[PDB]
Amino acid sequence: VDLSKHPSGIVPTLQNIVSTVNLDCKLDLKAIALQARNAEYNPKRFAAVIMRIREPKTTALIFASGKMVCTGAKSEDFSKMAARKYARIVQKLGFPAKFKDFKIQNIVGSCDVKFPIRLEGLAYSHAAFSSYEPELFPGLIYRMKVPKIVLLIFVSGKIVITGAKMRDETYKAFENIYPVLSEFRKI
DNA sequence: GCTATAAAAGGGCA
DNA sequence: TGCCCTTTTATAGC
Repeated sequence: VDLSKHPSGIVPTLQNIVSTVNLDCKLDLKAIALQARNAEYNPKRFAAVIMRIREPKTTALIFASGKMVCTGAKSEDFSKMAARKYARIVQKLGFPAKFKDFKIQNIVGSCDVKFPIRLEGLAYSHAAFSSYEPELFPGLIYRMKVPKIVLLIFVSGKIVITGAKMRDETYKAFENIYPVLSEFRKI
């Protein structure tokens, strides 16, 4: 790992990317669910057609408005690439599908500092950013202000970082928290 | 399973 | 007017 960009020497692994794009045309969801083999639509439950492709492994939520949500990709590039594949399927189904305003909405990453954490102590010292009700959920919820990112910290040293729109925010949030986890290493 | 977290889309309903 | 709901993903205890 480049110790210069990642001083901790640990790089969070990207696990999930959520993006949206505007197909810029109205869609007939019922016609889409009928023609598209790997597409499901239950309006009474959710007003979108749920469609999936194997590569990049992702799930799309396609709306009558032409707007679309892409989930599951492991990278921003994989997410765009997946979103484009769905736009072409929709095009080939007979709709004038474009690719307007593609935007990465959320990036989810995770890593392991490989040492256990004293969550109770970190929670106490960082109370204005922490939420820890172990009887509820075993992880401490750390709502970082700069960058405005949320981290789920576990006793095992495993960390989830979410809410970023740029991978650098994910990286910086982790670099910020790293000395704090060290400060609260369970001995 | 399911507790929790972020985020987007849009229909239903209080 | 505005929350829930659906989907995804890591994490870990119920």
